[PDB]
Amino acid sequence: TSISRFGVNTENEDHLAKELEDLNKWGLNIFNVAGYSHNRPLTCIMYAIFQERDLLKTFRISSDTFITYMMTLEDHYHSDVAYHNSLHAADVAQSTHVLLSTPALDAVFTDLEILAAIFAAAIHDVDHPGVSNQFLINTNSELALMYNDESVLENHHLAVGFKLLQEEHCDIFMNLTKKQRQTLRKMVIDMVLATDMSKHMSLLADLKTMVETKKVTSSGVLLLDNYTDRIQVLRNMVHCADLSNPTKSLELYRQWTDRIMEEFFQQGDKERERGMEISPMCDKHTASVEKSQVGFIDYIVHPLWETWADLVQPDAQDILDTLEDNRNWYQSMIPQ
Ligand SMILES: CN(C)C(=O)c1cccc(S(=O)(=O)N2CCC[C@H]2C(=O)O[C@@H](Cc2c(Cl)c[n+](O)cc2Cl)c2ccc(OC(F)F)c(OCC3CC3)c2)c1
Ligand SMILES: [Mg+2]
Ligand SMILES: [Zn+2]
Repeated sequence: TSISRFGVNTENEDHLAKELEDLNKWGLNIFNVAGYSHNRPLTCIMYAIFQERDLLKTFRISSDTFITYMMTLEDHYHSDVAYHNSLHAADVAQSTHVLLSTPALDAVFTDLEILAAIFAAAIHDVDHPGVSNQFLINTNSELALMYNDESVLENHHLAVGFKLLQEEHCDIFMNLTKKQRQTLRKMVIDMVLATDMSKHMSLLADLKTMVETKKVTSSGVLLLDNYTDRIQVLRNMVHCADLSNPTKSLELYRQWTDRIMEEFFQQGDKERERGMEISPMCDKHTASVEKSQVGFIDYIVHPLWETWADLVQPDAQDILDTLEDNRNWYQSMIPQ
């Protein structure tokens, strides 16, 4: 009955259960969850999140339909891609789960909005080929042609996550009302489209203008009046979870950095063999891993998370302290 307890099959139930004590914490170790779940971290963590939040009961999803859909989704993440594989998706889903329960956001979101955000996080990189939108554009990929060069992969992650609902015994949304399905689909599209880094500067600028005029209860909880403000917060939340690696404990962050660099270098080798110019950050002969992380934190991660932390103050205090310390550590590790 480990299938009834967990998403999944494992003989080391005690160890998996110990890791999952941290389900609601930023300090969860998703590498260990993967080790104790026969490398099904996405199925295992999603089943745990849905049990924890009572989402199967709320939306009348049988455990069989949910497990079937998650196993199929996880199968459609490529295990030969070094970073954008189901461990990443599992991490983003679990990080989203933690951020939804930030105290400044208590009682703000409906159950449909919670369901939408965790599902968007789970599907947001499905069927990633391990090369960038600009690679696909530069090689005249059918995917780039079909979406007119715009949010190429992100459009494709949506198309695959939604198509898999149509597989036998996979429709996790079968018992939502018609209107609830229409609203969830729109929300999920908005959140997955907001993971395209080409949109980051405009997302952040909007988020800042939102912090400027936020309303807060005594208790310090945010009042988010309308739909438009709620989906703005949710698009940024999923984006923050996608950009969360450098805010994790250093031992986790180092493992994420090893993986994104291996995936970049494998792209650069494909470029080189094709007689193409090698994309920035993808030439293993010239990369400076530690310099590059400091830049990434200074120009992208830290401005995003300081703004997020302003919105949910003081909830993200420890996240910012960890981020700053990891920045200093990587800078200190620049060779010479
Ligand atoms: C193959 N190429 C090189 C590309 O695709 C690429 C080329 C030009 C621009 C961009 S970019 O997306 O505008 N952009 C700018 C900064 C780095 C990167 C970024 O945010 O990347 C995320 C992952 C990511 C990607 Cl790839 C694509 N989208 O859409 C969204 C995301 Cl969320 C990430 C995560 C973790 C990282 O490290 C650690 F924390 F593990 C990490 O470190 C990167 C190394 C260089 C320091 C990077 C990507
Ligand atoms: Mg992506
Ligand atoms: Zn991602």
